[PDB]
Amino acid sequence: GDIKCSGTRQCWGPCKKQTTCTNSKCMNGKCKCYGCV
Repeated sequence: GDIKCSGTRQCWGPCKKQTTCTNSKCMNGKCKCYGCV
């Protein structure tokens, strides 16, 4: 269920709602949360 986006921040928004760890990379218009490791 990757979140569609363009920039990085755009991903952090929805990425935070799912995982506090906003640290992610928006590639191919897809948001892939890295998660807390």
